Amino acid sequence: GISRDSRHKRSATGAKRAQFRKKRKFELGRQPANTKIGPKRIHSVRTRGGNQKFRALRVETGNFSWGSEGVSRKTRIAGVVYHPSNNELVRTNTLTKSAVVQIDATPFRQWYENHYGATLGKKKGGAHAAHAAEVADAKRSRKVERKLAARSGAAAIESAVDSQFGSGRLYAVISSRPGQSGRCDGYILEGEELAFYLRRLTA
Amino acid sequence: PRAPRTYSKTYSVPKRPYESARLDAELKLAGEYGLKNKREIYRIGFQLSKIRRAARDLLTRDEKDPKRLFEGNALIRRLVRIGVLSEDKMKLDYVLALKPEDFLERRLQTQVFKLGLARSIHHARVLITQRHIAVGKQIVNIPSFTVRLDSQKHIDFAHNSPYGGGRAGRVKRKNQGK
Amino acid sequence: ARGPKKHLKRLAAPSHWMLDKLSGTYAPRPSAGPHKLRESLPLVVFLRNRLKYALNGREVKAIMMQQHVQVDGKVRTDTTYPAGFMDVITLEATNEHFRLVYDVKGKFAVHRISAEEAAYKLGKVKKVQLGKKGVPYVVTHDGRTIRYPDPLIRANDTVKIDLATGKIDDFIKFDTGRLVMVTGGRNLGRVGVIVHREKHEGGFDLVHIKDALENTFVTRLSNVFVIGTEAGKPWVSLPKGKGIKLSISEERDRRRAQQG
RNA sequence: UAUCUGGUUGAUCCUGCCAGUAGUCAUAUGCUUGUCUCAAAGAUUAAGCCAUGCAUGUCUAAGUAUAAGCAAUUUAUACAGUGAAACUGCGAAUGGCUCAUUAAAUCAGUUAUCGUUUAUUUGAUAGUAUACUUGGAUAACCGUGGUAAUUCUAGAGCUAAUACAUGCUUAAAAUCCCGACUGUUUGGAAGGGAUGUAUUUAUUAGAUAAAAAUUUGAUGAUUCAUAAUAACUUUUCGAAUCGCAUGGCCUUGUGCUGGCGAUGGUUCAUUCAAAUUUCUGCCCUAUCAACUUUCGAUGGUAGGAUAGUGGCCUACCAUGGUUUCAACGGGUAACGGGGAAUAAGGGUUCGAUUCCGGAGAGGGAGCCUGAGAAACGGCUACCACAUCCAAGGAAGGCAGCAGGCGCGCAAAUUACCCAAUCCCGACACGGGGAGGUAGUGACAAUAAAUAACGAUACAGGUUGUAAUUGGAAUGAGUACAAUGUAAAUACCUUAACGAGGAACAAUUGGAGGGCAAGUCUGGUGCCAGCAGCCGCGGUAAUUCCAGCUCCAAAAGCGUAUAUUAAAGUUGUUGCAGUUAAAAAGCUCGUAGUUGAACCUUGGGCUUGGCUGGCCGGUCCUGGACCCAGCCGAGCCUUUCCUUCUGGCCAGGACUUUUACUUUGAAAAAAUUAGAGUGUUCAAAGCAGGCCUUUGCUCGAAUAUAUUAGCAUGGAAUAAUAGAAUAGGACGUUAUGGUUCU
RNA sequence: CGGCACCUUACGAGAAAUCAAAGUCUUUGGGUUCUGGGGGGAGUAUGGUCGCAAGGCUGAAACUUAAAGGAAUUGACGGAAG
RNA sequence: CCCGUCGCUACUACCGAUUGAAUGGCUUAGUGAGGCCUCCGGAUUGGUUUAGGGAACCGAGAAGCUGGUCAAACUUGGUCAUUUAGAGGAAGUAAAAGUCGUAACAAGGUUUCCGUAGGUGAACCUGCGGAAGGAUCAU
Ligand SMILES: [Mg+2]
Ligand SMILES: [Mg+2]
Ligand SMILES: [Mg+2]
Ligand SMILES: [Mg+2]
Ligand SMILES: [Mg+2]
Ligand SMILES: [Mg+2]
Ligand SMILES: [Mg+2]
Ligand SMILES: [Mg+2]
Ligand SMILES: [Mg+2]
Ligand SMILES: [Mg+2]
Ligand SMILES: [Mg+2]
Ligand SMILES: [Mg+2]
Ligand SMILES: [Mg+2]
Ligand SMILES: [Mg+2]
Ligand SMILES: [Mg+2]
Ligand SMILES: [Mg+2]
Ligand SMILES: [Mg+2]
Ligand SMILES: [Mg+2]
Ligand SMILES: [Mg+2]
Ligand SMILES: [Mg+2]
Ligand SMILES: [Mg+2]
Ligand SMILES: [Mg+2]
Ligand SMILES: [Mg+2]
Ligand SMILES: [Mg+2]
Ligand SMILES: [Mg+2]
Ligand SMILES: [Mg+2]
Ligand SMILES: [Mg+2]
Ligand SMILES: [Mg+2]
Ligand SMILES: [Mg+2]
Ligand SMILES: [Mg+2]
Ligand SMILES: [Mg+2]
Ligand SMILES: [Mg+2]
Ligand SMILES: [Mg+2]
Ligand SMILES: [Mg+2]
Ligand SMILES: [Mg+2]
Ligand SMILES: [Mg+2]
Ligand SMILES: [Mg+2]
Ligand SMILES: [Mg+2]
Ligand SMILES: [Mg+2]
Ligand SMILES: [Mg+2]
Ligand SMILES: [Mg+2]
Ligand SMILES: [Mg+2]
Ligand SMILES: [Mg+2]
Ligand SMILES: [Mg+2]
Ligand SMILES: [Mg+2]
Ligand SMILES: [Mg+2]
Ligand SMILES: [Mg+2]
Ligand SMILES: [Mg+2]
Ligand SMILES: [Mg+2]
Ligand SMILES: [Mg+2]
Ligand SMILES: [Mg+2]
Ligand SMILES: [Mg+2]
Ligand SMILES: [Mg+2]
Ligand SMILES: [Mg+2]
Ligand SMILES: [Mg+2]
Ligand SMILES: [Mg+2]
Ligand SMILES: [Mg+2]
Ligand SMILES: [Mg+2]
Ligand SMILES: [Mg+2]
Ligand SMILES: [Mg+2]
Ligand SMILES: [Mg+2]
Ligand SMILES: [Mg+2]
Ligand SMILES: [Mg+2]
Repeated sequence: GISRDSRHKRSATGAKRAQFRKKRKFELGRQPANTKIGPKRIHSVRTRGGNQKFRALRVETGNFSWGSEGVSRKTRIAGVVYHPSNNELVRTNTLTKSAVVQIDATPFRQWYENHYGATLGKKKGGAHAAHAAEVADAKRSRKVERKLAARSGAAAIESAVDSQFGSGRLYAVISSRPGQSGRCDGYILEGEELAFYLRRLTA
Repeated sequence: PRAPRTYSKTYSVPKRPYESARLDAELKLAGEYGLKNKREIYRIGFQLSKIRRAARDLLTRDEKDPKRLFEGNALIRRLVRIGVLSEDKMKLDYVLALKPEDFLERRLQTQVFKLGLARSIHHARVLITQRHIAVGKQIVNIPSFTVRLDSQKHIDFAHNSPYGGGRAGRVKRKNQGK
Repeated sequence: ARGPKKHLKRLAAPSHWMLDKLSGTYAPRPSAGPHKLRESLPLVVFLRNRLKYALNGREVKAIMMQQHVQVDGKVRTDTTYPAGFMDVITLEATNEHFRLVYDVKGKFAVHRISAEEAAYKLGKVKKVQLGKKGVPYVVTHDGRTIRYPDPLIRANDTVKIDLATGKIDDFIKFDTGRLVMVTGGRNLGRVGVIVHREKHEGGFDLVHIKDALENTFVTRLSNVFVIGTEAGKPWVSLPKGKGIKLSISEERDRRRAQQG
């Protein structure tokens, strides 16, 4: 079937190579998972040595890390917005490694407000204004307020990340290989890497 | 399969088949020692030709060379042991001087005749082939058996031979038994 | 081709087993075990070809199935078990203890040892590293894994294994002046002291060894086994000959005097 | 044995080939064939086609036994011995065969995996935040069958597990997060969550130049080993198993405890492996000079896939990559190598084939299972062959062993056995056309009969024969028997038999030359024929056909073909080119090849070793002194020989590039050379030897490999670089300034 | 000093004719290019390439054959000389 | 001594209309078995199992279906390579010395030979320019 052998190629000098031997099983390839977004569907693959691989054919959620905050949460994946390899993966919402996706921001917002006491997005709407006061008026003990007060000053995050919380969706890049491990994990875009992909998206 | 078993030829024929000088020398040499055919002369010349080749290779090496001293002494010792080389000629230069008659002297057939056990050299071969001659306490029926120096004194009739104290042979038992 | 080989042709067997050409088509293929195939001695070869206790391969299996043969203090019933360097073979029925140490001719000597010495063995440290939960361990030349070693032990050192508990009694650091036996190459079986270790980053380190007769030879560090803390003080009994290589002329002279 | 000889002429000397000559682990064939040992053998042509039989199965006390199997009554009314059938486990990926494909491919030597998988073996390794032990299937079995037909299987009724699917039982703390309340200068806290190990991410340890105003492993090197934090997971596994013993404590309750083992299990290491991989090296061909890049060719980025690296594949992007130092294409009556034949040296030719590596199983392709296969004595499909059929269907793969057909110049028994060598399995026990044994076997190789000795008679120069007269000797063969062997055969031993024409009868080629041995006799008459070549044969043929005699080799000898030497007729060593074949018509010219001389020489001092002796010191042999000679040193001469710390070994910092040569390591075993060793000798084999041993004891050496790579010494020879617009060298502690850790 | 040559000798070379190079080549190595491997078939066939063509350059094989050939000697012959 | 046409016989190779023939490799295009992955599907078969008749809703899951992927094989075409037929044409060699002459070897009776170009039954002849391997090392 699909073969990874180098015998079928022509040499560096351009010479066609004669047929040496029949295709061997230890040089096989298989077909791409083409992971989509949908209710979870994972198929196991029996690989060399009796080991196991997992084809993620469909996933909804994944484990995403906030690198600056050192916190990881499981959150939904909304869709694929950019792919450096093929634009057809963006059009068809195909999850591969290094794909830029939008993830649900609520688990990280919940951690942030509970950890610092402030709010994110900074929108001025009525719901945003009511929620901003709601978090600031939350009932806490004296020790908790002091614990939050110690964490203050470090609670100011980058503007380009804070701004995203208003839409309820953060930009992230997939770090795992869904067709190899069945996981669709990644990290939240930050710093100049986020600035790089922001220019790509707006164009 | 099993490992191959080594074998090799023990003679080599002359390059020129017809040469009166060589033909007369061979026949003269075969008649003196009662040899069956020319191959028994080729065999001596062949094995003497490779003794010389070994000696020539060592003689090209420098004196006091470890290989020349070791293999040269071993080659001399073997030739002295079978009586081909004299005890006063252990120099590896006298090895090259050896001649085919030196080796034919040391055959069992030659020694049986020269020890008086046979009337002629041709009587010696049939005595050997007919299991009458024993070296030590072992019967040897190979005429080309090369007698060693320590085996020289123990050549005699087999103890169970008619000529050496055994019973009378087939012919006599049939005659005196009639 | 499609999987592991299970046969060993007689001609392709290691030459130090000293097997004859014409006894058959095959040779005992050593099992997987503590020692490499090329550097081992199957118990069938030891019990039949060396000791000549068994007359054939059927009889050596009968011997081992009665629980007589012990390698390193444990009963082995595998006739092709790969016994190797420094291994102790015990036959308590005959009250005999052997250690597999190379003689100077390159073969495994039939070296009988006392019961007190048969209670331990030496192993060359191949690597030191940390296992799971951060527990350091040592891998010896015979595949042993000893946990919690002395933190001073490094590679190329020699440890003394208690061989009944498997622990380390004490060790010898690899350094100049240590007693050494060579376990590979054409200098296999020779015994001398380290004179100078010559390093080659990215390549093979070379060790200069001086014989007791002040003969100097060079060998790879991978073929060097420290067996003593200094000259004349080995931690195991050496085989007859003391690992001193004689020239062929010297051997011929020695044999002449021995036989008269 | 480092060799030549015949043929051009009336004669000569040459060039030159033809012919002769010898070998072949080199094939065929002809004639002939007594003995012993050893032993190749359907490769060549057709990797052409195959009837038939066999070639792979497997159970221990220790997975599962209600056989309606056998056996016995026994510690046993849960089972208990043995044990078909089945389920489960493992093996069937080894072996054996063949050489079609294959020309930087395979392969050889040498590397790498800090680029991966690994059943098994061997070491380690798991207290993790209904339990006196969970379920429901299924086989074998029983009995209803269907088909012409297969190692086809369908309904129905049972029943088990180390099968399948689930599931508890546990240390002691401690740490982290959230945190009601509380203290109230930031502490205390109830209560909640989280901890083993695997998986997948993200983020942190993972340090390490010496004084002044707490730990931290390895490597040449890592984002390594390992640890930590936050989470994650169609939630990995942390024993619902099996045999033998049955012990100890009493709180005498089926109380609590516990001994040696089977099997299994996660991870790491190890071993057996595998997959990729660095460098260098392949025969002929230019009547093959340009090739590769649509549709991957060279590279980059990202991904996918893979066990993993990698254009391995995809997307986007660059326009690259190889080549007269022969790329690319073509041929190969090409698998590569270890090796074989011949060989003064250098070489030439061969290598299907006992070992190693590769590839294939009629031709392709695709897969299942499994640790491992793109497996074919596994499956699926097509093509080509081909079998049974009741015509509906079904079953195939001898380049395994034996055997058949065909092809051909060309190649053996449809035999016996697991006794040996080893392999496989649950295994002391089963299996093995693997392997061994015998059969056929003038493939090659070893040893080695076919007669020996007397007396007469003569010839003869004290004895060599030529004849007719004797008594001895012996194995070829036959055989009691014993040995041999798994059982035999044969060998080896050995009763009785077994030689005068010892008919127990040696052949194959020749007799002009080369080339050894007839000018004998008969036959034919340029016929028949011979003759490798030159030649012979037309009526006394030394050559034909025969008889006699003789020569050569001999259990072997001839013929054909190929190949090697001869061939210095392929010439590097080592040819020839005025006229024998052959200097381009003449210049230019790129690659290639090749290129003047020159740079530390001489001198002095001290010293080590080995050769000769003198000493002599002689039981051939050993010492300073002495002489010379030959090698190595170490200092001094204006003096190269890296440089610092610990203090020649161990720990740092620098370094013109080679070629060459020395030494060392490496180049598998077998083969070659070679040491030892009375296989009765020998070819061989790796044995063997000792006063005869309730054991003692030498061995199984050693060289050679040779290009490439590795380490090392030397610095001639041959290249290479340097300070010319000085952008040059030293300042070790030169004077400041700019920085970096 | 450079040329075109010549005469004598043969140390030397060669099969010889002859050669101051055709010497310094079995006492075999200064550098380098081209060409030949018994006589014919044959510079033919075929392919390529150049040319307007004639042709040039490159260039086999089947088959056939024991000589073909070089230099010199003696003779014979010559419609060669003396 | 000797050369070449022409005539007879035999053998070898060559050219040659036949868009000749046959076999094998590579390949464009078309068609395309089968496996694998994927997509639904849902024969029947167990209950997360809930339900006063049972309605559910959880799992397993065969045939089959969708789209891919590897891709045998066939048809057509092209090309390469290897064998082979062919009326006729034109050679070579061997055999014998058949017919015609006498071109070469002597100054071979016109010295011979080379390149080139014409001519001619055949050897060959002639022109132009060369060579001596000449019949002259010389006036
Ligand atoms: Mg090809
Ligand atoms: Mg695993
Ligand atoms: Mg391999
Ligand atoms: Mg085993
Ligand atoms: Mg390394
Ligand atoms: Mg002539
Ligand atoms: Mg004549
Ligand atoms: Mg010849
Ligand atoms: Mg011959
Ligand atoms: Mg056959
Ligand atoms: Mg065969
Ligand atoms: Mg029973
Ligand atoms: Mg197993
Ligand atoms: Mg195999
Ligand atoms: Mg090529
Ligand atoms: Mg284990
Ligand atoms: Mg049923
Ligand atoms: Mg299980
Ligand atoms: Mg990549
Ligand atoms: Mg790339
Ligand atoms: Mg692409
Ligand atoms: Mg070959
Ligand atoms: Mg082939
Ligand atoms: Mg081969
Ligand atoms: Mg072949
Ligand atoms: Mg093989
Ligand atoms: Mg076949
Ligand atoms: Mg097939
Ligand atoms: Mg297959
Ligand atoms: Mg088969
Ligand atoms: Mg097979
Ligand atoms: Mg069959
Ligand atoms: Mg024979
Ligand atoms: Mg006879
Ligand atoms: Mg005759
Ligand atoms: Mg005759
Ligand atoms: Mg005659
Ligand atoms: Mg003669
Ligand atoms: Mg003849
Ligand atoms: Mg003649
Ligand atoms: Mg007559
Ligand atoms: Mg006559
Ligand atoms: Mg030759
Ligand atoms: Mg010549
Ligand atoms: Mg001429
Ligand atoms: Mg000429
Ligand atoms: Mg010229
Ligand atoms: Mg120079
Ligand atoms: Mg110190
Ligand atoms: Mg070898
Ligand atoms: Mg080398
Ligand atoms: Mg001369
Ligand atoms: Mg002159
Ligand atoms: Mg001149
Ligand atoms: Mg020719
Ligand atoms: Mg002439
Ligand atoms: Mg047509
Ligand atoms: Mg197509
Ligand atoms: Mg072709
Ligand atoms: Mg004329
Ligand atoms: Mg005229
Ligand atoms: Mg004329
Ligand atoms: Mg005219």
